[PDB]
Amino acid sequence: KFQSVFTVTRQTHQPPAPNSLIRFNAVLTNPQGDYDTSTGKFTCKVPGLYYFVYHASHTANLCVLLYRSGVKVVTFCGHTSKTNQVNSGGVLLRLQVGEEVWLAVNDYYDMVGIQGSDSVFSGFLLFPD
Amino acid sequence: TQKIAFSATRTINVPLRRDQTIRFDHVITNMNNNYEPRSGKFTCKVPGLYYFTYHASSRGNLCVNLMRGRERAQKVVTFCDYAYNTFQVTTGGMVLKLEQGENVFLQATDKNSLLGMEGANSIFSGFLLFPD
Amino acid sequence: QPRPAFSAIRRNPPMGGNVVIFDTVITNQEEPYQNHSGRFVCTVPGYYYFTFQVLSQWEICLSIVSSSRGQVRRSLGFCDTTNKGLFQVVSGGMVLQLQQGDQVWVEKDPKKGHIYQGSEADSVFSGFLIFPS
Amino acid sequence: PELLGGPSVFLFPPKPKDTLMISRTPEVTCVVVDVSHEDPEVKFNWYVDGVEVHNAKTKPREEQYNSTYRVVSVLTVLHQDWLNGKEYKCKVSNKALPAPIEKTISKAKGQPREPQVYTLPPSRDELTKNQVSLTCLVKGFYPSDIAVEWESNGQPENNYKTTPPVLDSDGSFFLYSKLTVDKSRWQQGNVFSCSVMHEALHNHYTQKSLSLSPGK
Amino acid sequence: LGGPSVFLFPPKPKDTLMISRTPEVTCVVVDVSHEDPEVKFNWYVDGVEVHNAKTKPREEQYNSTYRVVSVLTVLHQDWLNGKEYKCKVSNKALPAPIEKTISKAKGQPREPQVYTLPPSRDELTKNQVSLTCLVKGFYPSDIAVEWESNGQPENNYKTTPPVLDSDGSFFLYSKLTVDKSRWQQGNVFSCSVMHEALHNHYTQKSLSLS
Repeated sequence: KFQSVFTVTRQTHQPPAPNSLIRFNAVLTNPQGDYDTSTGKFTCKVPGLYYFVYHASHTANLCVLLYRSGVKVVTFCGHTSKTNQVNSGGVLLRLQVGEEVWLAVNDYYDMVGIQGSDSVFSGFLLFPD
Repeated sequence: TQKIAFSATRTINVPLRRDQTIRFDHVITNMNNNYEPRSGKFTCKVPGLYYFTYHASSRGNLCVNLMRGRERAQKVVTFCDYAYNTFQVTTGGMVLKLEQGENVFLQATDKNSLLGMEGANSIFSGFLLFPD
Repeated sequence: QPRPAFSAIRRNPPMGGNVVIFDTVITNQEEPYQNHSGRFVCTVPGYYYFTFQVLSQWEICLSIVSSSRGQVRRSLGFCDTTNKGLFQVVSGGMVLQLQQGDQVWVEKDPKKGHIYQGSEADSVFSGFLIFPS
Repeated sequence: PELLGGPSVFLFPPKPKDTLMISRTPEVTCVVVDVSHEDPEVKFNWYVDGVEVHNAKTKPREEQYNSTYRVVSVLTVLHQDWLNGKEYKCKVSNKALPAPIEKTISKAKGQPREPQVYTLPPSRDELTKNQVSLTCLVKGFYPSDIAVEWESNGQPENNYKTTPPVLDSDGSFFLYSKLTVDKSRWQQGNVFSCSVMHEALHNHYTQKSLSLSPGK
Repeated sequence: LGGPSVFLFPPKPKDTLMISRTPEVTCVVVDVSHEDPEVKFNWYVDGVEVHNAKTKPREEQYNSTYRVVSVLTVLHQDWLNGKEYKCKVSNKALPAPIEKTISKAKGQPREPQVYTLPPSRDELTKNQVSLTCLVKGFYPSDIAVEWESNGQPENNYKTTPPVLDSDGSFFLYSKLTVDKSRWQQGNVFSCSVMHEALHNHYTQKSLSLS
């Protein structure tokens, strides 16, 4: 399409590997196939202004980093001991065709949410160009 | 065709005082330059519906007031999130119908534990949903 | 053109049931959101984004639920189980493709449903159309 | 105090001569500061081109003026590794720190450019003094890491000073070394030689001599 | 921050030695908040306040702060005679105004020796050769070195920075590059040096083939 939207989730009990890209294996919505579950990366098809946001459940320290074409854009960290909390983050980015966007973790990589608390990553095109 | 959006982070290393207007000095995005990077206020040029949001890293108790208004600002809501001897990232958001000349911004409170740094960001964003 | 968008908060909510009712409207373009029931009603088919930031001091688990043809569709959950008596904001959100008549709302887990009631701080439920179908 | 994204890290590369001359072993330092007293415990990790190694050594911690600590981990690296362009990384993590700070270090790459060595005898006018200047000009080299030494009759001269590398019109560096010797030694016909050690030299070594014209 | 930061800079050495140039001490204030950009400057020559200074329009720094610069012209003789120049910076964010003072270095002045050295015989095989000017034994380290020929200023030369010698004075080398042609043709080059300790503050040393 001439639009772009996705909401993916991480469905697995094992957290990501430290200092690695966060893979979201399950899809709630992804009509253009912009987010690739095989690589864990979003790749721009339609240029323009996008909004990216995530809500990640964790029961130990977790820092989520948003990358845009190899560059770390933002980092948000949440610390917790045994109990469950939600780490959230987001940013507006004006992207060009082919640009990749993904989330990653650093040494703080926990994404083991308690039964009933999930992790989601959404993205959608707001202004075409 | 009115493409309006902004995302700015706080990198200034100085504490927040009570009732002080949050200043997200570092701009990542500022389409239509309706957000003032220097300060921390968004000023409506094109009236309409907007969505405003933020994610604040913090090392303690934090409360923020979302503000709206023209020459006199008023508070829409107050977002509070506490942390006892630990680090946190909190968030707030709001859809607001804006008139030309009105400005939206975040204002600090008595709970001012807010971190603005590499590896622990604090960001403020806003975008136009539909033009009036 | 359609401009469906809303934000509602809590102030004087009717308690009872697991549906979380955000009684005080800040914005409600095209009145999709019913402040009396806590439910959003889709008029314009398309992709919408919904999100919440709810305040708790103990244990809370929330989910954005929807319905289509009266059929309830359970979804993702988001919790905060700090349980220390201090303010904690649980947040969550997602894009939902809705058809005319579909309803969206936030539901709490009956065993973990503590939501702050007061004037110190606020809980919000927001939603808006991303693009029509 | 407490207004930082946790403590901060700074890395340092080995000293030039150490990398060029064998008599010394390469040492890459990783220093840490702004280590609050609430969380003084610090841990380091070393990655050589990604491949981790624990042969590192950590010096004890010391106290700072404004209530901070100075922890340091010195990973004596190798000549081959460094000179080849081996990429090193020092990852540090502290509880008072939000994310694990990690920095990388490696030899300054570049064409290499081969240095030209030239010895220049004292100016006639300086010959009236009791001590004279023997000059060694080294130009056209890159990168700036280099070593210049002076010797005579198999022994090392003492009294000399080398300017720092200076960027030239074309991007290469040049420098000058000044050896001061008693006029007598110069006139007695002794032979002095300027040794230059640089990566872009055959066998990383070259020499140029200097001595009073035949005569006496 | 404890409010802004001040940095007081000395005059360009060349300016202090030529009658056709005007030397000036510069006071630079960095990290001047957008909140309070107004800055007040107070200069003092040996204690007496002066009002000839001039401030430039503030400059927006990439990291969201301001840079304010105040320029105070000085008299060649005032400066060489060792007069102290005090810059007093004031800002609302500053608990107390910041003061900075500077003056030409004191220690025994030492006059420089100038020696020109021709190209090494080996370099003569190349298309461009190096003319060398050794300058040593001077103090302070403030000095200016130039090359000229036929009364005209040369272009192609670099001078190393001053370097501390064994006896406490400084030395440096300047390298002029020219086509082997010009050298071979017997053209005369001169190494000019300007230092306070030189008789009349100026000396030259020629250099040529043969």
